[PDB]
Amino acid sequence: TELTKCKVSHAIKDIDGYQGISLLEWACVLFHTSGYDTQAVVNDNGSTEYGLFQISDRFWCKSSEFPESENICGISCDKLLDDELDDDIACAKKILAIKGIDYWKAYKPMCSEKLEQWRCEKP
Amino acid sequence: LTACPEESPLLVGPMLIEFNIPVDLKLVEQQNPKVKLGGRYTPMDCISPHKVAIIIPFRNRQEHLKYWLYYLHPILQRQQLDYGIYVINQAGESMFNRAKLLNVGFKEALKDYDYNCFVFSDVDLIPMNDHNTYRCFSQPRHISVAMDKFGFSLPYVQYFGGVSALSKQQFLSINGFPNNYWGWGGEDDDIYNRLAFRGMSVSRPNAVIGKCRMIRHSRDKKNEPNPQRFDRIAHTKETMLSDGLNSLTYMVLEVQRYPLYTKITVDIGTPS
Ligand SMILES: O=c1ccn([C@@H]2O[C@H](COP(=O)(O)OP(=O)(O)O)[C@@H](O)[C@H]2O)c(=O)[nH]1
Ligand SMILES: O=c1ccn([C@@H]2O[C@H](COP(=O)(O)OP(=O)(O)O)[C@@H](O)[C@H]2O)c(=O)[nH]1
Ligand SMILES: [Ca+2]
Ligand SMILES: [Mn+2]
Repeated sequence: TELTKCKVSHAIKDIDGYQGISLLEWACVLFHTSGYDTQAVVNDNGSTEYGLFQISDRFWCKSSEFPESENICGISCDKLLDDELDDDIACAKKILAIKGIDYWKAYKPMCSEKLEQWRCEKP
Repeated sequence: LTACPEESPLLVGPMLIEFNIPVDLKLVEQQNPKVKLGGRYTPMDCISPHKVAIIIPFRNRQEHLKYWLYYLHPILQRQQLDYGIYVINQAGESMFNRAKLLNVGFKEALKDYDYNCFVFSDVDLIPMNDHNTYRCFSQPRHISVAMDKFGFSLPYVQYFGGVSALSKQQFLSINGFPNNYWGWGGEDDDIYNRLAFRGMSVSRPNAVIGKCRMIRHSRDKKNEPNPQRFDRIAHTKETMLSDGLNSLTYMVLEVQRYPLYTKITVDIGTPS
């Protein structure tokens, strides 16, 4: 489900400020990360990243592919391919607390400036 | 003998762009008799100062190309451009390399005519207003500004993907485009960075005259997101001296001249 800047901004509300990242930076990161597609599935050197946040099955979620994963978020990777973002967000929160914002590689190069444009301009 | 006017009197403004009625290139050829073998058109009424080579990155996108040809040949003519159409076809079945095919387009078009302007256009983007001229400006030109795909909005101010235009000198100044971006994403942000590191900024038509349509499609097999794009994008400043025009290598497998375009199949190697 291809969402939009604003839907995303509205859905993502509860992650705001956590670990110091604003909704502006998140909209920016998610656009470059998943194109705002909740069903985004991208391969990366033998592992797979899921949904809006592109959470990897290598350490964060359990996938039928490789069950040995530490499944840190304690969720099935498939649950990050639906339109309920609460668990995606909950897991993103763990990543932030453990590894930090740099898990999202789009952050530093694409979201270190010109953040104003990322605000949802609709109530 | 008379220089064409800074603005064309043939322009029509906004146009209707739909992708249902199947096109017939033969029918398209008929509607465009001034277009010569190889996809070359030059104004007879006046002398245009815009010698433009339109470069299309390509592989298995023939349906898109028919639509592209059907809408753009009439537009580019109205824009009184002295243009040539080049479809750079990637031979083989390994990872797609958009930017690298564009560099090839640049060197190969130069063999035909002394073009002074280069328009790099994706095969599936059609402008919705002929006021969006396909030519070069005082600064590099980003042309596909307000795509329906993005709500007729620019996804992000640093975006240089889709349809861009650089003069020969502007292109030469950044050592062309990178050859090391395989798979989808980041090659355009890298190009964007290249412009900044050379003191150039981006010029754009406004969001109204810049409306464009992209034929809807899924990501092509062999052009999956490039996992390294984000890290490559951060070293543009240094890698642009070693990766680009000066390091381009490819082999021409075949040159095809059709009435509506020139298509060049090349072998650009593999991700290494
Ligand atoms: O298998 C492929 C992949 C890409 N392209 C060309 O590369 C451009 C950009 O790729 P894509 O359409 O995926 O770009 P995006 O839609 O994501 O801007 C296309 O428009 C085509 O001109 C192609 O010809 N064959
Ligand atoms: O200006 C043109 C270009 C192409 N064609 C037709 O479009 C087809 C395109 O075939 P394709 O590119 O798939 O063949 P390839 O070039 O790869 O042999 C040709 O065979 C022609 O019948 C045409 O009628 N006018
Ligand atoms: Ca979910
Ligand atoms: Mn496309």
